[PDB]
Amino acid sequence: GKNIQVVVRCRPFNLAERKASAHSIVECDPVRKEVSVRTGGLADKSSRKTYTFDMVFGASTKQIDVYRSVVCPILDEVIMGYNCTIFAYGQTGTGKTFTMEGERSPNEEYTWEEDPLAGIIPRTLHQIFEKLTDNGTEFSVKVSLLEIYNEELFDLLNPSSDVSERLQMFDDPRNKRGVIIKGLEEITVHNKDEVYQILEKGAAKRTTAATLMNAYSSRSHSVFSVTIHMKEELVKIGKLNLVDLAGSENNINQSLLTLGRVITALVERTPHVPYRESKLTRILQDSLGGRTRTSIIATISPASLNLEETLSTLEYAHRAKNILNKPE
Ligand SMILES: CON(C)C(=O)N1N=C(c2cc(F)ccc2F)S[C@@]1(CCCN)c1ccccc1
Ligand SMILES: Nc1ncnc2c1ncn2[C@@H]1O[C@H](COP(=O)(O)OP(=O)(O)O)[C@@H](O)[C@H]1O
Ligand SMILES: [Mg+2]
Repeated sequence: GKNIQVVVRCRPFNLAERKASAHSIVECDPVRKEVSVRTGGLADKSSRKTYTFDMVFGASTKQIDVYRSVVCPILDEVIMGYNCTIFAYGQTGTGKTFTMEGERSPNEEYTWEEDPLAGIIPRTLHQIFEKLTDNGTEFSVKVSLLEIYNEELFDLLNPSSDVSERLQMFDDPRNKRGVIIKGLEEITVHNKDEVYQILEKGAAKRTTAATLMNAYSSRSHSVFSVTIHMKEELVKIGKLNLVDLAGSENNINQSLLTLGRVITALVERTPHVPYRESKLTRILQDSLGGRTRTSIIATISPASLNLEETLSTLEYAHRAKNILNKPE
């Protein structure tokens, strides 16, 4: 009996916004875990909409704070042999990818292990090896990376040199809420020093996919899966899904569209839940009311221009707090 945990992260003003003299309409209070939105513009200076969350990160939050506070507890439950999912949800430009992946600091000032701008994926891989090596247990780590665009499936770590070769998806007859990704390459990570070269190749395939399909970065969903096998004889198996969704400001929007419908259906206790109607909600079905521990990172902008999309994100995120999973 475990509810889905949801956090909110507000980014600082960007440069376009500073030049346009944007006003803030967001107040993020981490102590009381509240986000408050100024909704009345020039007409009603006093009206607000306020939501309470499991945690709230204001503009000044460092990447390392997201990792320590959110990723470590989940990583520990993966090392204990459970299934866990984290996805970033919010409008384009609000920090979904900065949170899940991060950036490299310019001028080559840092190693990739120490860069303060790295996000969840690079820290998770480095720290899995740190925790288990010189910890006394036998383990193998494998990772995969598929992407969803226009309800087609692409393998961004595949040995094939053409990124456009499509994957295919079938119900898993071994697990009642799972899928099989026919064709998906799973690459073994032998140690921490292999982590960066694997990311490099996936980044290169992503760049080429951008030249082939319209608005690729913002209309595709990203699913980075790491699986851990541990032998202590007692052998546990953990799996962690790290998902970066497409922009929530929306043929093409089918997974995003269904995802809301699926959420509304679970929290309204409707009988039939339309998991089957999109590729995304099929992959994530054990993560939306199944037996997987799930956490949502909802990203938003402080600027007045984005009032409607900020409200839309908060309401979707707040409503998903009412969904229960039953992990292992
Ligand atoms: C240019 O060199 N490369 C390959 C990188 O810088 N990275 N590769 C990443 C990555 C790639 C994927 F295909 C899938 C998932 C991922 F997380 S993470 C990232 C940043 C990527 C841009 N957001 C990074 C690592 C370490 C410190 C700071 C940033
Ligand atoms: N939390 C943050 N702190 C500082 N800068 C951020 C933050 N989140 C996003 N940004 C900046 O905003 C830009 C867009 O963020 P990104 O993650 O690419 O958006 P999306 O939500 O579309 O993936 C990036 O260039 C990044 O530098
Ligand atoms: Mg993006």
